[PDB]
Order: sequence, then structure tokens, then C-alpha cells
Amino acid sequence: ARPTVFRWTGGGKEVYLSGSFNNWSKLPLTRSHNNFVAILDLPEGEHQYKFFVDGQWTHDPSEPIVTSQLGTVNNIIQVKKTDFEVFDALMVDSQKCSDVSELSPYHQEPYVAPPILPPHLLQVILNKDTGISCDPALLPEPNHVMLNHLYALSIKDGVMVLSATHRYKKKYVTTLLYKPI
Amino acid sequence: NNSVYTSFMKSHRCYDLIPTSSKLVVFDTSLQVKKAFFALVTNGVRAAPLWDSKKQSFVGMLTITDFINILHRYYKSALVQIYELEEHKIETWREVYLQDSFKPLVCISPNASLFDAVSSLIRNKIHRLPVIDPESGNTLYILTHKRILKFLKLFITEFPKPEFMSKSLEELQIGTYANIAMVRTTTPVYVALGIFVQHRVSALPVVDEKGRVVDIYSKFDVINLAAEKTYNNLDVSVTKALQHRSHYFEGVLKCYLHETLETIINRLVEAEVHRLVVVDENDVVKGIVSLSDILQALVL
Amino acid sequence: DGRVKIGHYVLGDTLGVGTFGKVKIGEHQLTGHKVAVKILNRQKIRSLDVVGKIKREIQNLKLFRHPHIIKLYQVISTPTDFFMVMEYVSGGELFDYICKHGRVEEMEARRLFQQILSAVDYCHRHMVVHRDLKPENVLLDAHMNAKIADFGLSNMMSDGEFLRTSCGSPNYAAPEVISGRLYAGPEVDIWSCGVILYALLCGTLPFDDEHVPTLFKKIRGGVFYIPEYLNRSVATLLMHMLQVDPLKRATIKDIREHEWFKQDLPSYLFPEDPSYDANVIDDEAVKEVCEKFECTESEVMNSLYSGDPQDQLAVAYHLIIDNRRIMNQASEFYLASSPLKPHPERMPPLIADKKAKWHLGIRSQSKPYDIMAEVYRAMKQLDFEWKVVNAYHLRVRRKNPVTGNYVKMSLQLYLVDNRSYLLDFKSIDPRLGSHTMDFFEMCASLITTLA
Ligand SMILES: CS(C)(O)Nc1ccc(-c2ccc(-c3nc4[nH]c(O[C@@H]5CO[C@H]6[C@@H]5OC[C@H]6O)nc4cc3Cl)cc2)cc1
Ligand SMILES: Nc1ncnc2c1ncn2[C@@H]1O[C@H](COP(=O)(O)O)[C@@H](O)[C@H]1O
Ligand SMILES: Nc1ncnc2c1ncn2[C@@H]1O[C@H](COP(=O)(O)O)[C@@H](O)[C@H]1O
Repeated sequence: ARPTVFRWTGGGKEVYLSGSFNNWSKLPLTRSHNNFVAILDLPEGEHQYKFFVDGQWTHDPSEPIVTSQLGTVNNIIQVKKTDFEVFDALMVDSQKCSDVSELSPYHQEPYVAPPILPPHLLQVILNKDTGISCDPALLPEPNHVMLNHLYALSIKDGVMVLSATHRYKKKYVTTLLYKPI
Repeated sequence: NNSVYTSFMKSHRCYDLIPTSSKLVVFDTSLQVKKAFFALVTNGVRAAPLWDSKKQSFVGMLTITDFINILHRYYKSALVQIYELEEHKIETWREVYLQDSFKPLVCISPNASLFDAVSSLIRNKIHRLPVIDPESGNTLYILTHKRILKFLKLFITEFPKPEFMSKSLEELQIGTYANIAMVRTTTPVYVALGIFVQHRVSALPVVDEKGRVVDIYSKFDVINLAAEKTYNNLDVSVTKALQHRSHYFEGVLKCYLHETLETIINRLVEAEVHRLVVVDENDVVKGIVSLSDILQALVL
Repeated sequence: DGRVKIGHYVLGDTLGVGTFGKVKIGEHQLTGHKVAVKILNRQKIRSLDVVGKIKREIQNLKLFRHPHIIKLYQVISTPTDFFMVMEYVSGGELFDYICKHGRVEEMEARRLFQQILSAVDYCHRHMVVHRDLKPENVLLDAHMNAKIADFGLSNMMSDGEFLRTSCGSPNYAAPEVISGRLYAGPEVDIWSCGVILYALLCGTLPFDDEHVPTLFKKIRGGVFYIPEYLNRSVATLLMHMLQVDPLKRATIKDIREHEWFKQDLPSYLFPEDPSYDANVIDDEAVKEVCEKFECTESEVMNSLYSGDPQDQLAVAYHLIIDNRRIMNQASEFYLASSPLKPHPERMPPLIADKKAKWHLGIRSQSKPYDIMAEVYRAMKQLDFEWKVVNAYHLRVRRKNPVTGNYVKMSLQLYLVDNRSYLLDFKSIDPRLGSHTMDFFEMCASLITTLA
């Protein structure tokens, strides 16, 4: 219902898991080639745990710790509602990255070799002929990569001519603008 | 099963009719109007939405009817320049044009039904309806009767065929059979333009002395005056004005009163023309059956 | 208990480690049903700052339902890790199959290639590029059917955007990928498929060298050996898929039209073939049904997969597909033909008293830093605000005084030839105005004030 992974990567011969959830009993973990793991069903909230590796209590560095009145040091886990649905978990996770982005704005200040032009941008949709039998407003299907990009005709008379191909749902419109300058 | 095409029209959005990829030419209203008509020719397009930069909105359309109106109003002689065609901006021609009456932008949303599109074309007596996205404010496409009828023909197999489809033109009475605006072989271009302006028809059958169709002068053919830059001589016969297409002209597309609605629709969709000339046994004009008459009948 | 369980699945041995994540076999505790479980560490995703990349990868696999792409059944979330429960295939890598056999017999090679391409086309149509296509990433089921896997290197094809990530096996990487150049995406997957086809037929790679610089040079050169046992038909296909110039390279449309590919092609593989609509789900049509009615995607799929033929949802779904077929088969009505009786509305050319050519952005022969300093002084003069992405890439903004909305565009400086440069203008994303008009007006005012 509520799976929680307990994984030990630190190595050893035998690893046991103890915590508030099993009354500090030794739960033997199974090994893959390196990892010792256990997947338990835990309700939401705080859960205290500790690993027992080869006769010794071992601190998990990948998690926070808590210290009791009598000096017992245990690792601590938070099981949140957001942990049990991908998109909730992913939304929480991105928020932590955005929070980190803040710790590390439109303006008018200039900056303190440029990339080679993609050949695709030189396949000009308005330069290619379409064949006399079809409706003259029709065009071939555009490559997605040339959409939103600006094409122009050299200024002739006092007129600037501009065009671009834009998407509307699954259709494409190539607009031309005749603008005096 | 009569409402089958009305129900079809009501179930389909304008979006369904828009090409996967198309070209749209826009003109800023401050553009010289002669430059606008040449830009229609160069881009191979008939109509262009009008963008008013100061208002930040689409205010209308520039069509071949705008060219017909400028030529007829301002042409004086082949010996004198048409100063206003050379001088006017779209902005100033429109002030002159729409001085007497009021006419705002007629447009449709890509999410509105084809029924609404047909209703707006007829109600507003137009041929070009711009599809404008309300979300982005962008004009996406210029919708026509040709486009709508061809989309309807693709789906006629998807539904039961109403009984009127197999009924003759005479029984159904679809089209105009009285006071048909026509021109003679010798009719000057200027006179023909006057007939478009007065009668607000989209094409004139060209007839011989006996009253038989020989050619057709459509509003589309007037753009050839801009293409060939022959607009300063409107004294030239309607025949001389049509000479440019004689090497690829298959003849006048016509129909008989005894022919069925389905036959006529099929003929029009295949031909990609706006109307057929209804003739008798000996090619004498008896009437007109236009896409606007057809759509009005189908979506009524 | 001893065993490691996630869901009702007991985890076994590692199948392999992919580009990102560890894959273990899982066995259903009651039925013995086998799955492949991909484990993703939450902390690793955070520290590498790839949360969005993973989110999209999961969104994409949840959406994909192709017979030749490994299916995602569920994803189990926990406080530290994500478990992606996927379809298990027992045949192993296509790689090991080509090694076991010498090379693959023409008929079976053609059939496997048709299945791989079908899966790749489906990805591209959903705006995803795999980027790590190789026989090691193509898995085989018990009936020798191909299944593409590991979307760890994949990316979204975004409008007006190019990819740079130089990623994947060098032997399978396109000349533009090994060169660190900007690419579109689909052509890069096509090159890898060309390499896989050569491997199926020959049992060897077309470009191979122990010394990596020689290999890169061999790839950039595009010279490879076509053996004599390979017919002239398949050789032309190979030559077209393995074109150095991406603009001359075969597209999926080119491949589908090829005589060698068309032979014995099953009809369920591509969208315009007879059996595709009956077998492969249309995600867009499922969404239309959810909208038109008020249901879940699963409710739509259930009426299709196990419902009655007369079902309201299935009826609605098939009507969308039937209508879509009508439209798709009137191709000349929706798209322009490549260069008969001329269209009635074909305009005569404009008489002089010359065909003008369109060009991308604006070109300059000036030094890069001198071009940028000229854009900065012209932008400030126009009261435009900006954000420096890098020295040659700016995000620029201006307020429309009539509509009140902000107008955004991206400026990219590029190298064309020896001391020839190009400044690219790209729109970003008005109700009251027009988004496209705003982009052109912002462009026109910057071009005009530029020296
Ligand atoms: C041999 S038998 C007899 O058949 N019994 C048997 C014994 C143990 C297991 C077993 C099951 C699950 C894990 C496990 N491993 C994880 N590794 C990780 O994170 C790492 C860091 O990032 C890396 C990497 O992973 C994702 C990458 O991105 N999270 C994890 C979670 C879990 Cl549950 C480990 C072992 C299975 C079967
Ligand atoms: N040359 C014409 N003379 C008279 N009526 C016409 C002519 N051409 C079209 N009509 C009619 O005028 C209306 C508008 O047609 P249209 O301009 O062709 O869309 C329809 O009812 C047509 O039947
Ligand atoms: N009934 C017809 N027969 C022959 N040509 C026609 C006919 N109707 C229109 N055309 C031509 O088709 C082109 C497009 O005209 P329209 O149908 O008015 O859009 C013009 O060049 C017309 O002269």
C-alpha cells in the first residue's frame, strides 16, 4: 500500500534493519551484487531507524539523524502523502530544484565563436514551387524545426515583407506581412 | 433524410476544413493599394486580410472586387493615368468606399460549426470569410463556398442520400433564371466592370449575336489586368481581355435543367469553379447555378 | 519472507543497467507473470536536475501503445525511488541474435527492420526522437518480434528548436552528432536505423575502427563497403539512409516508398496502411471522446479493448477515425503536391514594367561582437528589455502599448561561411491583437533600426 525502501550501499557481510516499525528487532536484509535492501509498508509520518552491520550499529549518511534524551542516535525518515503518486513526487522534487535555483529578470544591460547554422533553416517554404494542379494557397508540410523562424524579402519600394510558419493545433499557417517602412 | 447535410454542417467545426499547410497574405492598411493588387498576383492569392497597425486589429479584406471598384470609379481614358490607383493607400480607398454605409469585419472562429460559416457567407452576401483564432488573435485561413462544397462532397458517401439529390434542376428551382447579367464578345472591359458594380454578380457569360455562351468573364479574370499591367486600357473588348487563357481554355462549363442536383454538385466540385451556365439544346443561356445557390439550398 | 517485493512483484536479478536507471526482473507473487522493473533514484534525479526530463519520459511511456515499443504498465512511487513496471520480453537483445546467427537471412532481416521503423515512425509522430537506436536497445519477444527500449537518451522535438546533445554509441551516431553540430532529430534516428539494417544483413558494422578518431573520420566520410551478396535494391536503400548530408538523407516516407521495404510489408505498421487503425490506438481521438463526453482515457480504451461494438464511447472513437480517413485520403485537398490541368485560380506571373527569393533573418559580414553591440544599441533605442542566454543568444521583450500584452522573441547569431554571419528571429508562445502580427512588428522595428 505504502512501500518504503531501506537500502544499504556501505558494504559488509550481513546487514540488519532496526527501527520504530519493528520494535528495534533485527530485520535481515538481502543482497544484490552490492546493495542490501528491504521494502516495508510504512504509514505517513516520522520513522526512526538504524542499520546493524557486522555486529555494529551504523549511521546512514544519506539521511538526517535524531538524538534521544539518553543519547541514542537514530536515522530519521519522513513518509509524505506526495511520495505515493509519481506526478505529486515529481512536482515536489522540481520545487526543491527551483528552491535550489533561487539560492544560486528582464534588463537593458549588454553582455561582457557563434554556432554553425543548421542547414534545415535554409529550406525556405516560400521559394519552392507547388505544381499547377493544386489550390495556390496550399503549401507542403513544414519541418517542425523551421516553425516560428523569420523569413524576409529584401526591401523593394518602401515595403518590408516578412513571413513565418506557425502551428495551430495540428495545422500550419505561413503568414506574409506587407508593411511600409 | 433532408436535414442530413444541415446536421453534418452543425457537427463539423471550421477547423476540419482548414488545410494542413497553407499561405496567408496580410496587408497593413497604410500600404499603397496598387502594391496590394500586385502582391496578390505575385503570391498567387485572390484575397488578403487587412491589418490596421494603429488599432492593432483586422478591419476587413482586400479582394479583386476592390480592384473592380477602383478601376470603374476612377478610369477616365487610356490617354490618362488612373491617379487614385497610383496614389491611394488601402486606408484612404476604404474611407471613400465605405463612406455611405457601415460594414465591420465579418469573421468566424475555427471552433464555430460549418453551418455558422455557410450562414455568415449568405447573410452577409460575401465570398471570403476569414477564420480568426480568438485565443491568439491570428487569422488562420480564408474560407470560401468552393472549399465548403468540396468538403461536403468527400462525406456524401458517409450518409443516406436525400431524395432531392436525384431531383432535376427544374423541379428543385435552385439558381437564377431571370435578369441574367451578360456581356457581348465586343463589350469593353469598363462596361463589364460597371455590370459587376451594379449587379454584384461574380461572373458574366460572354454571348454571341444569337445569345449563345462562347466564354465567361469572371471577377478572377479582372486580376489579369494587374498581372499583365494592361489596367490603363479598359476600352479593349472582353474577348481581347480573355485571349491570355485561350491556349488552355477547355470551354464553358454548363448544365441542363433536366440534370440532377448530385450531377451538378459533382461537376462543380471536379471543375473547381463557382458557377455553371444553365443552357438549352443550342447553348442559349437560360440561367445560372452558383455555389452560393447550392449551399443556400443544402443548408436551409 | 526474505524476498524483495514492489506491488505484487518479487524482484530478481538485474537484466542490465541502461543510460539512466537499473533494470531488474520481477515475478508476480501469485501467477509467476514476468515484468521488467526500471528503478530510478529520486535523489539522483534532483542532484542531476533532470526532474522535467524524467517527468516527460514517464508521460511519453504512459501514452505510447505500439506493438514494437516496450509497454509501461505502471509506475510505483516511494519516498526514495520510482519503479517503472514494464513489459518483459524473453528473447533478449537483437545484438546477441545477430552474433548467435552469422547475419540474418534477407526475409527475416526485412521483417525485423520493418518492425523497428514502424516503432521509430510512431515516436516521431508523437514528437519524440529515441537517439540511442542500436541492436542492444532492440529487444526480441518469444515469437521473434522486435521491441525498442531505453528512452533514457530520448528528447522532445519542439517547434523551431534544434537538438545538440551529442549522445549514443559512436558506431551508430550520425556525422552531424559526432561533429557536435545542431540537428533536427528524426534524420539522426534514420542514420542509426541504416546502421542496424547493415548489421542485420551483414553481421558487421559499416563504420568500425579500434582508434576512435579514424572511426569518426570514416563516419564523416560516409564511405562504407556494400558486400556482393546484397542485391542492388537494398544497396540503394542503405546508401540513401547512410547519406552524410542530412538534407539528402532518406526520410521514413522515402523508406516506405522503397521497393525492398514494400516487399511482404504487413498492413498494421504505418498509419496510412489498411490495418493500422484497427490495431494501433489514436491518442488524439481518445482525448476528443473524453472531451465530447466526460470520461477517462481508460474508460475509452476499455470499450475498445473489451467492450461491445455498439458501445457509445467506441462508436464515437471509430467515427473520429472514419472521418479522419476520409480527410487523409483527400491528401491534395489538405497539402500541396510536389512539381497536369492547372487549378482554375492559378495566377499568371507579374510582368515587369524576376522571381524574388525569401531569406532567413538578416546577414552580416561584421565581427560577431560588433554585430551583438549593434543589436544591444538598437534594442535600447526601441526600449526593448532582454535576458542574455549566452553571448550569441538573447530572449527579448517589449510591451504592446495598444493591447497592453508583452511580445517576446528569441535572437540567435549563427556562423554561415568564412566571416559570413546570420541573425535568426524566432517567436515565443493576444486576444485583442494578433500574436503573429506582434512578432512581425517587433522584428520589423528591430531590422529597421539595425545598422
Ligand atoms: C539476488 S535475489 C536472490 O534474486 N534477491 C534480490 C536481492 C536484492 C534485490 C534488490 C532490489 C532492489 C534494489 C534497489 N536498488 C536501488 N538502487 C537505487 O538507486 C541507485 C542510485 O541510482 C542508480 C541506482 O538505481 C537507479 C539508478 O538511477 N535505488 C534502488 C532501490 C532498490 Cl529497491 C536492490 C536490490 C533484488 C533481488
Ligand atoms: N451573371 C449573373 N447574372 C445574374 N444572376 C447571377 C449571375 N451570376 C450569379 N448570379 C446569381 O447571383 C447570386 C449570387 O451569386 P454568386 O455571385 O455567383 O455567388 C446567385 O443567386 C446567383 O444565381
Ligand atoms: N462555368 C465556367 N466555365 C468555364 N470557366 C469558368 C466557369 N466559371 C468560372 N470559370 C473560370 O474559372 C476561373 C475562376 O473563376 P471563379 O469560378 O469565379 O472563381 C476564372 O478564370 C473563370 O473564367
